[PDB]
Amino acid sequence: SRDPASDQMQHWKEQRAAQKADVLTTGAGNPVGDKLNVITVGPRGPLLVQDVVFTDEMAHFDRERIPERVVHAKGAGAFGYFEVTHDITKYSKAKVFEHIGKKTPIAVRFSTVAGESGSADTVRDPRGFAVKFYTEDGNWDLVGNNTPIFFIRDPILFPSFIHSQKRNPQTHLKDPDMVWDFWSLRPESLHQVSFLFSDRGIPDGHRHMNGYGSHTFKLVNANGEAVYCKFHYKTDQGIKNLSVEDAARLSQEDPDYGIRDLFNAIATGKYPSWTFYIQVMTFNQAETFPFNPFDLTKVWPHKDYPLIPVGKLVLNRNPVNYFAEVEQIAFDPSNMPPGIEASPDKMLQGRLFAYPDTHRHRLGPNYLHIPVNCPYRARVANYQRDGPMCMQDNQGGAPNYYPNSFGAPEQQPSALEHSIQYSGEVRRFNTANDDNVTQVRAFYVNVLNEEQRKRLCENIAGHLKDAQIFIQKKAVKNFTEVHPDYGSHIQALLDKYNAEKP
Amino acid sequence: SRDPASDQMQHWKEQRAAQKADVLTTGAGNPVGDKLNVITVGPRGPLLVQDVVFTDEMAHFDRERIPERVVHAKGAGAFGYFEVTHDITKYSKAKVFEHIGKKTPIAVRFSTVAGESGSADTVRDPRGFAVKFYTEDGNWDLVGNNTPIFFIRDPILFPSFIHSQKRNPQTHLKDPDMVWDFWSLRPESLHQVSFLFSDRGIPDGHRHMNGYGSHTFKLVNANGEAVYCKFHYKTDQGIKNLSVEDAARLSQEDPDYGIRDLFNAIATGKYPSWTFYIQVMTFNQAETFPFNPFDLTKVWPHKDYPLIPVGKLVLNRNPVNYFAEVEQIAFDPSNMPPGIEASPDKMLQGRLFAYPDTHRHRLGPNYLHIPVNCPYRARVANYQRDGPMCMQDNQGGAPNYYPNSFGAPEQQPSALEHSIQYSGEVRRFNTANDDNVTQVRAFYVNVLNEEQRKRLCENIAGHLKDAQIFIQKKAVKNFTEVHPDYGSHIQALLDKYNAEKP
Amino acid sequence: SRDPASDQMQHWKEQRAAQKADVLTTGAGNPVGDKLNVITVGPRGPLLVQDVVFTDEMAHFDRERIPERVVHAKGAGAFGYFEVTHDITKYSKAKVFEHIGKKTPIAVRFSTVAGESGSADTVRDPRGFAVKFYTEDGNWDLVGNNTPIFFIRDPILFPSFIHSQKRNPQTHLKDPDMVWDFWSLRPESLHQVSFLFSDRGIPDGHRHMNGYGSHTFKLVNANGEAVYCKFHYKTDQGIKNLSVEDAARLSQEDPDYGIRDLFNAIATGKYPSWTFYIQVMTFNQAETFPFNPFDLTKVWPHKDYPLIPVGKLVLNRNPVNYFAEVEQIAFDPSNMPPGIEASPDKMLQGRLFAYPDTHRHRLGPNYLHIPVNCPYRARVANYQRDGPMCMQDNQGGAPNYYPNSFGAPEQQPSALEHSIQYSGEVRRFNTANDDNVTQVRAFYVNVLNEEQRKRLCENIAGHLKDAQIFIQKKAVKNFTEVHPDYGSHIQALLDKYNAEKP
Amino acid sequence: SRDPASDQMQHWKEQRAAQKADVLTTGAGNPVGDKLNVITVGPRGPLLVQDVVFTDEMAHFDRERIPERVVHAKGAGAFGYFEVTHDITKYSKAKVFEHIGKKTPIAVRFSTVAGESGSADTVRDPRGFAVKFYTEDGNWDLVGNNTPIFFIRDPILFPSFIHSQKRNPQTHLKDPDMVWDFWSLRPESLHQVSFLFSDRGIPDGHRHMNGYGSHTFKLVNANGEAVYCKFHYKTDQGIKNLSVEDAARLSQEDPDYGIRDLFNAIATGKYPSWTFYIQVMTFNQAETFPFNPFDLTKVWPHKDYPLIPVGKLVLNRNPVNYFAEVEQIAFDPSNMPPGIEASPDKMLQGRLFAYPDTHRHRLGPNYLHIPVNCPYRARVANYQRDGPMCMQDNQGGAPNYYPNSFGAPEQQPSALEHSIQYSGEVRRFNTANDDNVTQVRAFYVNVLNEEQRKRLCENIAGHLKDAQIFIQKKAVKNFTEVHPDYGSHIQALLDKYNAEKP
Repeated sequence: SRDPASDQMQHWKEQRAAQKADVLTTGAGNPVGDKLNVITVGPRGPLLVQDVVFTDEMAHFDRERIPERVVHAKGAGAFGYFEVTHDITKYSKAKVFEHIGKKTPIAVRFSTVAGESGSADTVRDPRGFAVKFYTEDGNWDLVGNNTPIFFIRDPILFPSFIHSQKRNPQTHLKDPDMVWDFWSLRPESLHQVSFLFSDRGIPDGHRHMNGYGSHTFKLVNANGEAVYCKFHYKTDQGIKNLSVEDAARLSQEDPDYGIRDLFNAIATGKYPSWTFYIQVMTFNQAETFPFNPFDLTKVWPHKDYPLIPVGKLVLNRNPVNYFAEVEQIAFDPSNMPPGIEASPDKMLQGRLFAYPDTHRHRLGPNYLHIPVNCPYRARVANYQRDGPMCMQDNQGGAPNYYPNSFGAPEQQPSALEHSIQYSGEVRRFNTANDDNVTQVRAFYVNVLNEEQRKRLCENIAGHLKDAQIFIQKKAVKNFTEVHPDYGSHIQALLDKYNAEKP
Repeated sequence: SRDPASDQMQHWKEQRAAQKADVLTTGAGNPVGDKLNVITVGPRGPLLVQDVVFTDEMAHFDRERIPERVVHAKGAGAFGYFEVTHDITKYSKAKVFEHIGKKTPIAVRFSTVAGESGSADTVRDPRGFAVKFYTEDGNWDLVGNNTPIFFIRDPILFPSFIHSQKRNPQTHLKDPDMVWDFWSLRPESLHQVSFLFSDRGIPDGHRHMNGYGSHTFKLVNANGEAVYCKFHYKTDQGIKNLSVEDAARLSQEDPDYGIRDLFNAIATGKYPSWTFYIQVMTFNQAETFPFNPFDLTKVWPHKDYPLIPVGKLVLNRNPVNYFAEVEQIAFDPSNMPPGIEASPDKMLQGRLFAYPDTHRHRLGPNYLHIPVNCPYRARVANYQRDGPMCMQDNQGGAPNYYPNSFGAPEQQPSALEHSIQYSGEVRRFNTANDDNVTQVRAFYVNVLNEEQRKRLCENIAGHLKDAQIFIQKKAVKNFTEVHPDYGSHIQALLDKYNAEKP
Repeated sequence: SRDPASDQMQHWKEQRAAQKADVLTTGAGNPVGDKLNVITVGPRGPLLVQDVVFTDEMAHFDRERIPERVVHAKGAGAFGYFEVTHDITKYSKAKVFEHIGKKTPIAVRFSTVAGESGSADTVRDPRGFAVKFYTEDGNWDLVGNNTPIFFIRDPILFPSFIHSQKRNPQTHLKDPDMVWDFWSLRPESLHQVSFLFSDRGIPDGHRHMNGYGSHTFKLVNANGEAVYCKFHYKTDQGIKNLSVEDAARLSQEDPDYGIRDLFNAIATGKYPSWTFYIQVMTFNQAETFPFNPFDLTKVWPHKDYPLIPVGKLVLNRNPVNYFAEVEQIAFDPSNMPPGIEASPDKMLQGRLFAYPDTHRHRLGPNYLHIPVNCPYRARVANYQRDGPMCMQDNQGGAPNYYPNSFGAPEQQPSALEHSIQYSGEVRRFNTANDDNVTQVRAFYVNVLNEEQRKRLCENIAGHLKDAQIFIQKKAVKNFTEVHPDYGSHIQALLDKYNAEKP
Repeated sequence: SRDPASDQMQHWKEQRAAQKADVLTTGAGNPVGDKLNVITVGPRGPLLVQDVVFTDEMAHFDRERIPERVVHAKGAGAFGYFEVTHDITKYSKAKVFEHIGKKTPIAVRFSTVAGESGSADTVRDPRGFAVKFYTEDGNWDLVGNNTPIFFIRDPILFPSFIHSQKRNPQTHLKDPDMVWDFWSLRPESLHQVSFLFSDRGIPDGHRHMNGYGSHTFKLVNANGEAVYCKFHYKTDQGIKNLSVEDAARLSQEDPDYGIRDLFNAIATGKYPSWTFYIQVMTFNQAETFPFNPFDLTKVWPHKDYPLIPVGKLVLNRNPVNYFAEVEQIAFDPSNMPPGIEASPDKMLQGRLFAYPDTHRHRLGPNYLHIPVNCPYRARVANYQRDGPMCMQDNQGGAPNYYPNSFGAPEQQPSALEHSIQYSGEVRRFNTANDDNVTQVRAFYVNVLNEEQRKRLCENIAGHLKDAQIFIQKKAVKNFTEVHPDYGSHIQALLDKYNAEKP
């Protein structure tokens, strides 16, 4: 007996036990006499069209692949539940938080950002930590990262950021000039670049990392009072990171390290958990916060905004079929039940549009009817009809226009969004020259020790050495603005690497 | 109270009765506070992206349409059953025929051929009469027409035939030159053109027409003995046709005449039935038949090949949702359970390829999992996985390769196809100059009376008058070869029409 | 010789003249020996897979259909130019208006709203009048109707409105209960319902109708000063309408009446033109306008806001291939060059999202590279890459992220949008009970004469008679609020129809 | 200055030189004022829908990914030419071979088989070596491998073979049980497994490997005389292989090793070439060949069937855009000009269907109009019309049905396929127990030396050690049947590995 992952097929055979093999059918349920040989004109003759077993099978094989996610393509999934352990109903009327001990089923997908489907798990990247909560008020998708911040604060830069992180459009090679040209020109990236090149840039699998919603959200209570919050889901297995050397070894030996680690943990009963916290900021505190509290390059310091515990995430179930439950799962940040709403974080606003839009391409118009995406603890009743691969009854003969005089579904005024007044012109406001260094300096000085600062600078220099000198210069200038020792330590390592380079 | 079709919504409201209206949700099951107004910056300001209710709804609306069927776009559907009334188990081991009184659920779609989705029902065209039998050996699709024959005997001509019958590629107008240039150049069309322009060219709705499989199929019994057969499903409501004048009136007044007629019949308990017959021809009779018995332009005369009764088709249920059950239904002639097989009819061979192929485009790779297409009285177990809009479990963790040592599904040797030897070179054989007139003459002389011959010639002349003279000449030449009176009567009417034409 | 439309193929043959027929090829340019017969095992044997001519052809045929437009499916197209005849550069810096006599190529598609692809042209409906201007500042799509107003003033009602106008979801029949339940519940529809049921509800083909942008747009001049405008394009062939009786006759005799009329006009040199006007309203006039000037159910009266002439639209070219140039053409109201911008008309704001969204489904992600949609008088240079059916070079090896240090395309600050301040909370504002009758009364009393009022009431009663009495009552109540004689005349006709009804 | 691949962007900037940056446009060619910031309601307000720059860009980004190839996903491409150096016009009338020194442009894609898009180049796998020849008789796709043979001889096993080589359907991990269960049950795989686990299982990039057509094809000369042939394209750079240790290192250090190697070779003028040979076998030799000459698990020994030189393949051009020219390129083995035809190799027959079928899914119906796939040295003229993303003119107003009387394209009887008679029943013939060992033994004994046999057995044992013992036993049994020393050496290494395993 090996690890449970290695024994998947042996275990499947054992569960079947005395059961006779199912009859092998075509897609249309017609039994197949022989699937090992095609119909030919005698033993050395050509293949006949009336071999429909062959064509049925081959035509399906020809269509197996769907587009990979534009980002976060390489992932691992698992199922479990969220349990409420504390009352936050003062902040949010959301049914998911309704009472202590209320259990909600969840689905999680962990991912890297830039790698395609066949890429290695144990690489330096932000990790995605997406959680789908199947509530009675519909699905809530908290599409988090393993970092509280991001590289950019305006969503129109997102495609450019991802392009710079992916392959050269001509050579199809990863390109340090592209990576560092973009970051050196957009110094709002320094905070997340500091996190990325620190030890938590390569977690030891998915169980040993935190998740964050990253954005400011808005909680609304039963009295219609709103606060702003951040969501934090801190690992109960403890933070653990791979060394650059072990990460490199594993990238070759076990490209699927994270998938295997998580599958084996859950298969052997070692159910990974995370403690779910919020930070709360009142609308008055948002007016007086030293930065933009809706700026995705900024945290809320823990002294001013302590973590309020809410509940626990537990993953206790592996997917039965990876394609059905992990490849096809879709998280939309716009899937927010009543009591949880978007802040005006510009990055969150962009994500409200982009995810349903990419889901309709990647999966199809009716992707919310794929079982893993279905809000199966809610009744879907609306005026939406048809579209390709329409499953179930398409809401039967129910009236398909609103308003109507025939008793079809009705708006629920309690589900109405929280209203705010906003001051200013409708236009494009520059946020490039918001504060790019203050919190990065707090991280470098107050959070990292001396050993950690040395590895941070070694990890950066090792990547940045491959960029052109003009890019190295602009990158080091930005690091120097954080702290002279940050910049100078990087420049010192670059001088060594650029000298070795013929 | 009006006809049941007109009262669809009133009846839906009545069934709901005391029930409170369902809560109006987004696709992800999140309740909607207000679906009558969008979120704006004050009462005369611009629309906000965070109006995801608006975007969810509008994005679905934007994707409602799927491609129409390349042919037979305009249709009416209904459900019911096939009941065996006689034993043909001597001819076929097919479970659908297994014992007297065995009931199998069916789905039927009636259609015209050339009209697009918004076109009129009461036009001159062949009608499609497609029957899906949900058997325990998987689905059997008998994709029949309201005529025993077709216009062509080689499938490589099918796209050309349909192009000639549809719109001019530049003007987007129906084009008599295209229609009659093609038919006049391909005189194998005379038999089906004679049927088309006779009284049965415009049935009085779907209940008053026969269906035919048209092709020769092969029945195989439990001893592995094969015969050839034709399938005939003769209306129990009796043949009834619209006059050209009534057909024209209805095309304007009731474009959906056939849909309405069928829906109202079933809603008022007038359940239309058809008697299901076979004709049988032994392999020896196939050697000695005066024509090619696999030629789709030929019938088997009833004196030599009498109708053997088998069962009854009954339609007793309307679709609950037209899009879900009629627009999305897919019939594949290649869906044949054991005991029923393709003959070497070249046209049937082409159809073995074309239908699954168009279904994967029109509906999607996984179109067999759409509920109306699902073989729900059979267990589908095979090595096919994934593809877009993968529903159910994608066969869970079952081994996905064959052969395997882990107890996944197994071929069933009893389901093996019937073997035949064929004589000749593998090449393209010309069938253009097979007999194009003998059976057409039998129809003109022995089956039509004098009144019927007059209307046949008036219906043809009225269409053919719009073609160029050179096409009229070639068309009349072919009609003359059937019978001098056929040709001369048409030429006489054309002389009258061409004289009136300035 | 017949009409030019009827002679399309004869004319094509004549242009070819002495030229030998092209060699018939597969899709991959391989010459075809025989396309009239398939490869079989001898003359009565089965079809071979190695017949790739057959499969290449059939597989293409299987994929011919794309989804029809969700609305405005049935259309006619033509090409020509817009010519400036007056200076409006005081109002707009748009290059399309730059100097007198400046010619810009245009594409136009005329359509009905509710009919599917095979439906009749000569039916009561609004007509679409979409104009694409191929300018040097990219395409400008003015996606107009043959009416200055619409049935609704909030875009979240659009899918419901279109559902109510299309087929019952169960029966697939047009449903007067659905049509009149929706209109009777949404009396903002009265203005466009009055226009719809008047004589201009059935134009005599496309050449004899006006087009309107319908929405308020914003013009911005070279000094950055903004006004609001309406666009009007008045027929130079004069308004002409079909009688209900002639419209009904033509629906049967010539379903493609509008396509044929337009094709024949342009083929015979009778080039239809429209005079292009604007109405202008200053930002101060917008503050003091008695209604919401951004309300799509309201006109700007001509006395207060006279038509300022701008130029002339001329259609002088037929499409060479209908599918390539009319079926595949896509108009996005969001395609606005500098000098032309969206007003805060809520309906226009909805249309900014919906059209690119439906285009990516109906045509594909890269639909702007389809030749008729390509901005071929502008250089497209940006950071967009890849997507299915990527044509041209995908911008070669150009840097694919912004900002960059490598000289790839740069933002043009002169192309920056006009900034405005808006007052109020971000929320859903009810507009149902805005004024629904004032301008409708002006139309009934001041614009229609006595004969026209009689036909208006006869046309409404003839449709509304089929709705349930409770709907008839609510409909008549709303008509009565416009004018007692409007309501009473309709009720009188209904009493007659409801008495005849058993 | 670095390697040319690293300098892609610097070189692009240099070519631009004094040229001003292009203006940044939307997809519709409208200039963009600012692409660095979105439109918001004041500086901390929500995002507006009328930010169409944002939506245009984001919507395109959302749709960038197309499905990866179902197999051979990870690839490198290049362009060049084929030059004829010898006369084989006695064997083939194909224009590509017409006269000595005739140059034909080519496109090549090199690939591994099982890896997804982000996987490492330097792994043990067969390599794809696909060549597209743009001839005047249309495209010829020679879709070859770096091995003359394959693992299976019946195409209905292909999906199972690829499934066994890819990820476990539940765990999404590579599974040695799946790999070796399949191979141990299908011992026809021994020949290609022996090649795979030998030194040529990991070439040193694409320039240092041979290509083979693998299948028997049929050459037909101007007199209509047919022979059978194999195509061989032997590297002029010489065979060179990575050691397992270097391959493992490079998999981590340079996942894109093969892409980089090839791009840098061509960028520095080191244009890789291959010598193109045929082996010829007459129809009489095919009758008397000791094996099935159409069996893809068998070679034609060089002594009996010497290599006849034909020409040279040269790659002298890199792709300008990888997505446009390498990701979107499609090779169909069915794209064969006159003079080259399919043999009855069952595997080739399956490939005649599968490639156009997967291309219509992966790329779209009109994938042959993507510039890299276009037969641009041939005139495409046929009766195929429409389909999504129809580019060019869709053949204008040409008649769209065949036959016609209007001078549209005509079949070319010289392009007719070669006719053969075949003996036997139309049925499924078992080929599992064809000879599985004779040629494998010739390889083990006569072609490998002692050092090579040792590495062969070490490479197999290192993979097979991870399979269950029952699979190891069945695998070793099959190796023993090749040669007792083959089996025993593997069993010896397994005993060592299975002892180390706790």
